[PDB]
Amino acid sequence: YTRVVWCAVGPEEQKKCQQWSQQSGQNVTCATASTTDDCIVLVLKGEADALNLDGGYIYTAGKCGLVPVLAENRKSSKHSSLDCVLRPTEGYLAVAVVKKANEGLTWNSLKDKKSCHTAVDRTAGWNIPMGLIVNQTGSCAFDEFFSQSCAPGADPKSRLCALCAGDDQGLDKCVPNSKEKYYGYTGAFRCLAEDVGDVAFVKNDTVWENTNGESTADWAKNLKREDFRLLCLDGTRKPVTEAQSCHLAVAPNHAVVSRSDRAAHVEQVLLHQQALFGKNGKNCPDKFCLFKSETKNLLFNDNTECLAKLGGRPTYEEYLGTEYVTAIANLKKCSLEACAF
Ligand SMILES: *[C@@H]1O[C@H](CO)[C@@H](O[C@@H]2O[C@H](CO)[C@@H](O)[C@H](O)[C@H]2NC(C)=O)[C@H](O)[C@H]1NC(C)=O
Ligand SMILES: *[C@@H]1O[C@H](CO)[C@@H](O[C@@H]2O[C@H](CO)[C@@H](O)[C@H](O)[C@H]2NC(C)=O)[C@H](O)[C@H]1NC(C)=O
Ligand SMILES: *[C@@H]1O[C@H](CO)[C@@H](O)[C@H](O)[C@H]1NC(C)=O
Ligand SMILES: O=C(O)c1cccnc1
Ligand SMILES: [Fe+3]
Ligand SMILES: [Zn+2]
Ligand SMILES: [Zn+2]
Repeated sequence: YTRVVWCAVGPEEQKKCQQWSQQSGQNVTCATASTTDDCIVLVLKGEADALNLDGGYIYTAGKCGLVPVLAENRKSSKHSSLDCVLRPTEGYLAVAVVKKANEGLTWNSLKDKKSCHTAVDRTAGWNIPMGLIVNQTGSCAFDEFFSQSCAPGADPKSRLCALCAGDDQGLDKCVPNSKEKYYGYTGAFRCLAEDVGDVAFVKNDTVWENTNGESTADWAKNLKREDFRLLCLDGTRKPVTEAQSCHLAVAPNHAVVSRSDRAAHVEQVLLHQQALFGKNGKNCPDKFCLFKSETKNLLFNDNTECLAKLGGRPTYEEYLGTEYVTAIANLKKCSLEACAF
């Protein structure tokens, strides 16, 4: 009733969800699925209520009638006066990252190189870079641009999955969930940090969070920021300190979605859950922290300060913006208005 069913994607989000379920005294329970698309289907069936999504899936969900409820809000130096829950969202920077030692690699010489993407259909990892590449080449053959890639969610037998590693045992190669070693923001950056790929399409925050001792994870321990470079659209290469002038786009924040008819209820519960397990929540450091999972971004990104109210009660189109929606529509015509399920 005043109980919310959260949809976890894959085994590790299920485990985190179970812990949250427990700490909340079953005010939140869990449903699990193998992909984000399957979780979207559970919400449409009404077998789950909500999940936090990247812009690209918000577009998929919105076509099926799901609505944005609350958005991830990370720290800012502006609007700082305002409380986090009421502060507008800023969006994140979609960037292309390479190793400095890979000299002479620029945006213009990416053809036939190796790439690392968060997952097919995601904003920074797929939609922005591939929409840009389709536009620039006048061709929908994006499956042929890079020699090899790790792009979770593509055909395991295709070259877009050739660089993906699967789990500890080699199983689940290219699945779009955290079982795949190179999945998500962190996995895609690891793919580049390990020299599996020549380039990684992540967001600006990911580089900072997994370099200069910020991570402590074995593959990221010795990663230094000066050993990386951002690729700008003008054919240039800049330090990772210069993302405000060298990004592929600014992305709408990840946001919680639910069926429109369940939105008010999901919103109410979430604001209380975060009062309890949020950044300075009553129980977070001590019993459980919703926005922590050791650099793994499970359920929510680890850099989330809070989930923010939206204001202007936006539809999913208003939320994503006409810029981003037209870019997705244009790219999606390579792979006609309806819910994809
Ligand atoms: C790819 O090219 C298309 C087509 O020019 C670009 O998309 C359009 O986007 C602008 C800005 O939103 C709109 O004014 C046009 O209406 C859109 N054109 C079409 C065909 O819909 C698209 O933005 C470019 N993609 C990228 C990543 O820059
Ligand atoms: C890109 O990401 C990094 C990490 O989120 C941002 O760097 C932080 O900048 C904020 C100020 O906006 C500081 O409070 C943090 O201490 C910085 N993080 C670290 C670990 O150094 C950076 O601002 C972002 N760059 C751009 C252009 O948005
Ligand atoms: C569960 O929900 C009820 C009603 O809002 C509230 O009184 C209680 O504090 C919540 N318990 C937890 C642990 O979230
Ligand atoms: O359509 C919108 O709401 C929009 C478009 C571009 C930038 N910001 C918002
Ligand atoms: Fe994202
Ligand atoms: Zn810009
Ligand atoms: Zn509106």
